[PDB]
Amino acid sequence: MSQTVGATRLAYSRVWHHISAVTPHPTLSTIKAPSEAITPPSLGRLASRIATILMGKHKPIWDPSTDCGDYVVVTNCAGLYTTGHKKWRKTYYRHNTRPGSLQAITMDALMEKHGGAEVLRKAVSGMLPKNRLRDKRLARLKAFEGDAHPYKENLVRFGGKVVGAPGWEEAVKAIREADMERL
Amino acid sequence: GGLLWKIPWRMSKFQKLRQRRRLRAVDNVVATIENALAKKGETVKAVERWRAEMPTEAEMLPKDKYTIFDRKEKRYRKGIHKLPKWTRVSQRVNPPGY
Amino acid sequence: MKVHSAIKKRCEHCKVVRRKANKRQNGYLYIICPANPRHKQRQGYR
Amino acid sequence: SKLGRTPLSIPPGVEITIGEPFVKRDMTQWKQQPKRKITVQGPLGQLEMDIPDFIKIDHDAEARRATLSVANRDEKEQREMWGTTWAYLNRFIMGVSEGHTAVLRLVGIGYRATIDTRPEKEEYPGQQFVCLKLGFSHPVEMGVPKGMKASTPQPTRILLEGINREQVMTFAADIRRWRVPEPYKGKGIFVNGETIKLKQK
Amino acid sequence: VKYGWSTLPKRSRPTRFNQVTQGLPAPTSGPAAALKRREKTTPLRTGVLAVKKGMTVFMGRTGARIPCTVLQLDRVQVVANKTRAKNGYWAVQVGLGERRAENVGAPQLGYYEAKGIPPKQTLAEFKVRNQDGLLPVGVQLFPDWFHVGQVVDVRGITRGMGFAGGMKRHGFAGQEASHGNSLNHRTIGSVGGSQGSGSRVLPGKKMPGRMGAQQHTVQNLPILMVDNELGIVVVKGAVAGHKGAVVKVQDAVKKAPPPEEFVEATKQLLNERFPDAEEKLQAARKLHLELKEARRQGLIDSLIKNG
RNA sequence: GUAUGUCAAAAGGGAAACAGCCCAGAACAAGAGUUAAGGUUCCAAAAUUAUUAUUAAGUGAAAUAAAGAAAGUUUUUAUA
RNA sequence: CAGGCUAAUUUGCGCAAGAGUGUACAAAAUGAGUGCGCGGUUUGGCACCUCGAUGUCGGCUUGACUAAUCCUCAUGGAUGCAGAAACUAUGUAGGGUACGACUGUUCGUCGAUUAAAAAGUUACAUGAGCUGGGUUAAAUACGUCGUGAGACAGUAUGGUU
RNA sequence: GUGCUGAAAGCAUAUAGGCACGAAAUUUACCUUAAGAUAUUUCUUAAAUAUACGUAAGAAAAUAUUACGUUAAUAGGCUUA
Ligand SMILES: [K+]
Ligand SMILES: [K+]
Ligand SMILES: [K+]
Ligand SMILES: [K+]
Ligand SMILES: [Mg+2]
Ligand SMILES: [Mg+2]
Ligand SMILES: [Mg+2]
Ligand SMILES: [Mg+2]
Ligand SMILES: [Mg+2]
Ligand SMILES: [Mg+2]
Ligand SMILES: [Mg+2]
Ligand SMILES: [Mg+2]
Ligand SMILES: [Mg+2]
Ligand SMILES: [Mg+2]
Ligand SMILES: [Mg+2]
Ligand SMILES: [Mg+2]
Ligand SMILES: [Mg+2]
Ligand SMILES: [Mg+2]
Ligand SMILES: [Mg+2]
Ligand SMILES: [Mg+2]
Ligand SMILES: [Mg+2]
Ligand SMILES: [Mg+2]
Ligand SMILES: [Mg+2]
Ligand SMILES: [Mg+2]
Ligand SMILES: [Mg+2]
Ligand SMILES: [Mg+2]
Ligand SMILES: [Zn+2]
Repeated sequence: MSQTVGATRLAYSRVWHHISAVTPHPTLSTIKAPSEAITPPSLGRLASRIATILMGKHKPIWDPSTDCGDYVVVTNCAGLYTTGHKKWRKTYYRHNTRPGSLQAITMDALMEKHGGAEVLRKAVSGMLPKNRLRDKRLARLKAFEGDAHPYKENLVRFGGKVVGAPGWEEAVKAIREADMERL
Repeated sequence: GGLLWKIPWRMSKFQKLRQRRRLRAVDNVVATIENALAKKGETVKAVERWRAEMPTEAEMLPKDKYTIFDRKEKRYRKGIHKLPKWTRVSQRVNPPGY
Repeated sequence: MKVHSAIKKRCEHCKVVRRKANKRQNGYLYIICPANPRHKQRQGYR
Repeated sequence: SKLGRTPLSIPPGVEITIGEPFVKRDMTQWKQQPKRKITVQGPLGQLEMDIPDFIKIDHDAEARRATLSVANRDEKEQREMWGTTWAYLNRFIMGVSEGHTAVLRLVGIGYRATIDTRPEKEEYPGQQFVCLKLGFSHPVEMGVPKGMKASTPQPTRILLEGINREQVMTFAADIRRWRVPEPYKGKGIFVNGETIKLKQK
Repeated sequence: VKYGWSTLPKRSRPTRFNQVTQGLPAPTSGPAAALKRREKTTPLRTGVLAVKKGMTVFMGRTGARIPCTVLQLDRVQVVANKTRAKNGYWAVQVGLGERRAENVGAPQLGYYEAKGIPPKQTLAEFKVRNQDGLLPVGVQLFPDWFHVGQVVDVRGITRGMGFAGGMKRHGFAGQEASHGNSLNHRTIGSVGGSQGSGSRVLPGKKMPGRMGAQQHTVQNLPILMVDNELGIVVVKGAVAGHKGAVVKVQDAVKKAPPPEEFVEATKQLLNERFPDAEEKLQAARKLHLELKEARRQGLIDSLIKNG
């Protein structure tokens, strides 16, 4: 029981993560060679990763009942990477229980009214548990079409270097070497 | 029929893998029983029949590991998983030609 | 135009082509013939 | 391709300027393929185009030749564009020096054609409008795209001229779309010696 | 979703961050996209608020008899303009009539205080195509705002019919009268199909209910007469509502706008009848602060009894 | 009718939901215990695990629609 | 009775092949006897649900949906597309498809208009919305059958919705 | 359904690639209802405002909606046309 005794303030805090839908991802890409052929994370492979963060499942204290999820700011959703002809052949449906009122729309036609952010919210929404926390978690996914967003100051940092920045890894290893100078 | 017995016509790579290991585990049971008798200079009519008219997993074709003969099918072949107790039964040889 | 399921060349000038294939549909196989316009055929419905 | 290997004989006066690989940022796409801007200047004008980067041009300024080649012939995408990029450059070279022409013949009683100016519909200052009387209750008038010269040596004969073949042959197709040749009397608009086999009766 | 294909929360405001100057495709939805697909149909000028006074016929000098509805304008003024930068669209707020100060609330008393306009009876916005349609604040619009022969659209609330049945509300045929019919003469009959159709009454089913008292637009009504003295604008045909009800009269959306000369001449008449429409407004806006700052401090009673 | 099993009188895991099918026979608790069928990107416990080919049709991915057509594509065997 | 399973069969269709018709010429039209199928609208087969209760043929009222299209819109082929009209076929279901005589009738026949006066599913949609002419109770008669009481996908008049 | 350029495949080809024509269907437009961001150099320190009551109504099954209440033409009466 001692493992849990302590200050759990920072274990439950909301971290503001960031990812660009255009930056190549060696881990979430199916093409891994050559270096120039690596593609960004596909729609479903990016949503599968985000849904894991919104559920807080990346934390060692995850519990499905506690809403220990985090925020995820997705940028460049206009350049959402998709394979095949999904952009023009995939269809989204709707019905309000009135016979004949079946609304259909393609991915590209849906990206003209509400942009690529709406296509990613539907992918993440289906990957989340269908319960009373689905709308709270999906609201923590802030997707934008370009590189601009109001959370450029919220993104988690480490020594002034935003995570995902060019030199963010060096700033982390420098802070841990200073923490070892103690009993 | 209106009663749904949802059984796919083919097996998955996970079922085929376990099938390979079951065909491989029965080969070790006959090889152990045969080598144990050979050391004593003995033989069993059932063990001599198996080694004579039954192949090993390393000698069977893929179509004999995941399929069986069925005269009611278009091409006289039927998924082995469509056999009763197919997981605890021996089935490796089909009629010649089919 | 005669829409068939088994399109065949009826002369030496008939040509097999796949038209109307774009990012939204797969298209159909046509039998275009400049000599005789009665050799026009299609494979598939919309 | 057997056409891409054929060198492109650059006649006197023509000047080919091969740019360098570039990539225009497209927010809708994650990775644009590099292209090369090729400028073909000469006496009649200047044409341009952007070819893929996998196509390599060996511009031989000494013997006035330019051979095309791709990085991999096993790829269907590179084999196709190899011959297509060659066909377009051929039309550019032979279009900026000599020019492309198209002749339209108007068959049918009462069919005429004259070149006039309609300032009320001028898409640009000094646009020529080909007036066509093809039996319709209303007058048919079409403005020549910027860069084409239209003339009518005779009432039943139009002569289009331009450095871009795609623009010349496309405008002639818009005129012919008003009266397609019929098989019973040959009435219509024939483009570049087009013919139609008439019927018996 | 709640409304449409949008799964976005209702309290987030990401619009300003999805800009087109950044290289993105122009969205198909939104105010800008909505204003672009309505530019051909949006009128150029504003409208006026009139009161339906009755119905008559217009007699021509050669033997023409034309039915028409008489609409009267009662001190119609321009109260405020809506700009695309502050409100997201172009429009003009127009007034009608007057109202006692005691009945007007303090929120609206200060709304008219900062404009120099007496309290009005009603207000309504009339969309315009561009900023050229915005008019000075406080100028009165007379029947000459339109010209004889001009086509307009008259909007108004229809006559209330109360709880209506199936015949008067949906034109149902009813049932038999004497051939054995039993207690079902004006009833609706069946309300749907059996189990195979949902085991439920489908949404949108036409049933009895309240009828009328809704807005109704009559389009393409020519202007037969225009009288500045009487203040009337005679339009052809009928108009929704009762006598003494306010209506909205504006140029037709399905017709080409009036000639460019007329649109300018009318704008030039507002500057003659009201040479100083901004000076009176700036003076009114300046007084609002002086009184507004007095209400804050609490010394308003001193300014009232200043002289 | 016959042969074998289950259900009936059998819960539990898998087959989306499931009397009869694939596993397995519930006396009660504990365990990142060991396994069967079955599975391992997310809903949802576990591989976005390695190797070689094929498909570009979202074909297909846990209920194979037929004969048949065709410069779709790949391999192999001939052959110029 | 309706639903379910099935699909022999149908008053529902398609694809393949091509004897033959088309003055000529297989595939403009036409398509013997067949083969491979879809579909679930007919007559059946089974008897799985309901007999401590699922009201039934037509009509009226009010719908919703399918598309294998009668009209309207775009359009390919047509020795057999001169024009016009029409035939055939590909798109396409937004709207419309009315009136009257006969019959309980669905259906069908017929009169006269019309751009046209096409169909089907929904418990052969809808009787705790209506009607009750038919079918199917007690009464009575005719014919037929039975020795008789009586019976009859035989016919009549009447009959608590 | 009909085209232009044009190769893979020296040709051909409206096949790849680059452009385009085109229907009572669709979408937009137009009309109504809903939605309620937002706007006003708007109001409020215990209020602004709203309701109740009374006279009513462009409203009306109840409810609600929309005006008025003496510094007042809301309803009735009265006078005139
Ligand atoms: K219900
Ligand atoms: K699928
Ligand atoms: K009687
Ligand atoms: K075509
Ligand atoms: Mg079932
Ligand atoms: Mg009333
Ligand atoms: Mg009546
Ligand atoms: Mg009565
Ligand atoms: Mg239900
Ligand atoms: Mg029993
Ligand atoms: Mg069990
Ligand atoms: Mg599963
Ligand atoms: Mg474990
Ligand atoms: Mg997991
Ligand atoms: Mg033709
Ligand atoms: Mg429409
Ligand atoms: Mg019924
Ligand atoms: Mg009922
Ligand atoms: Mg060519
Ligand atoms: Mg060509
Ligand atoms: Mg168009
Ligand atoms: Mg409207
Ligand atoms: Mg304020
Ligand atoms: Mg108060
Ligand atoms: Mg009341
Ligand atoms: Mg009075
Ligand atoms: Zn041919």
